[PDB]
Amino acid sequence: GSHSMRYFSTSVSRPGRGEPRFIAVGYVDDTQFVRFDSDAASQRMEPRAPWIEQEGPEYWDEETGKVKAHSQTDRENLRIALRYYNQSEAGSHTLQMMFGCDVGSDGRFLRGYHQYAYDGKDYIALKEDLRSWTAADMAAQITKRKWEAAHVAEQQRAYLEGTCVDGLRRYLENGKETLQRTDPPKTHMTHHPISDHEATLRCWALGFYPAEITLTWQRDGEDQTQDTELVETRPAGDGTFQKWAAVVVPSGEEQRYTCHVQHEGLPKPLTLRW
Amino acid sequence: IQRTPKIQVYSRHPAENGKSNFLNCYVSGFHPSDIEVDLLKNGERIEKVEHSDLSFSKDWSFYLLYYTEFTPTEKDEYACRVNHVTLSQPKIVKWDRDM
Amino acid sequence: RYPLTFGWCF
Repeated sequence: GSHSMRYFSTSVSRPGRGEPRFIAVGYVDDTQFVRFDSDAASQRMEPRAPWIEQEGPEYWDEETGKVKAHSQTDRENLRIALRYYNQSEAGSHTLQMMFGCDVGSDGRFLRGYHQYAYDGKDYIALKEDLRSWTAADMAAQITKRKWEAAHVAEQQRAYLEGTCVDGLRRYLENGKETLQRTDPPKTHMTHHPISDHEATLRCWALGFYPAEITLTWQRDGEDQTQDTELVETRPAGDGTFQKWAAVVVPSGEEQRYTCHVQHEGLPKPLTLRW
Repeated sequence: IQRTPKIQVYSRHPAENGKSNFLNCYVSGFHPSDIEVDLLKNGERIEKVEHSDLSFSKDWSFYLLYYTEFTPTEKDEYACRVNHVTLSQPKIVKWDRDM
Repeated sequence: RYPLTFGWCF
């Protein structure tokens, strides 16, 4: 199937308290592989997966240089955004950046991304054509003119279609055993009476990889969202993921309800009934 | 805008008294990123708790996982305590062996 | 491979 590489960085200003904090992480698919934290002692891009530790010193040095430089650019960018939004030097603000590419089974480029958020909201993003920008507001419009003038799009385009895809292909081969594995969900049901009149049914999916999964309740064959509750998909902490979906159900009516589980590790969807 | 954390406290594996396991508190969907998360054993804060590196989702909301090795027993109770701007007081969520 | 971010000035 297809794969993705992503870098996520967060920069957080701390007035009075000195320089902003900057944290970046990299993932292939749903597997983290590097981190950088401006607050920590090392001051290096660090490995967070086994299959990356094999990269040579040139790699660690290049990646360290690139990520430190970005921390400084985004520290200045916070300063600039203050001015654009006429905001005071008193409060804390956040700048977030996402970057990366998707590739198909053949390893060919599918899609690239480069986007920013200020204070948790879209600021500027590269459009899917990788030739133009979306600016979310008037401030972002000022950045968009600058980036147009300086040909930022053509630079990032070349990188996403080249360096990013070539990089993704290398990582997928080095981490083949980890990354090109699919683990299907192990599933079960739980049942708890809430009263004389009602019961909760909880449909579980455990130990699955990648994180993408769908859990849906039906009653008598019909999709149901009334009286249902679905938690966010969550890391087990060992490389796999968990999720559950519950419904509140009249006592003795359990058998009418079915949970349906879709995941790419499954040749056909599973149904569960109490 | 600010977004309040969605908080889950669960074990890595289905819990059996006497078998070691990990206790997780996953917080997701929040903004701003400043957050404090403590795990409690019978109301007392657990000393050694790891967490993941700050990351975020498609909608820009942050997520973190805190965790520690542990061996559940019939006697002991566990909770996560989450301290965030959006919350008037810290939210304390008891570990429920089935959520 | 982390991006080249020199030109990303707001």
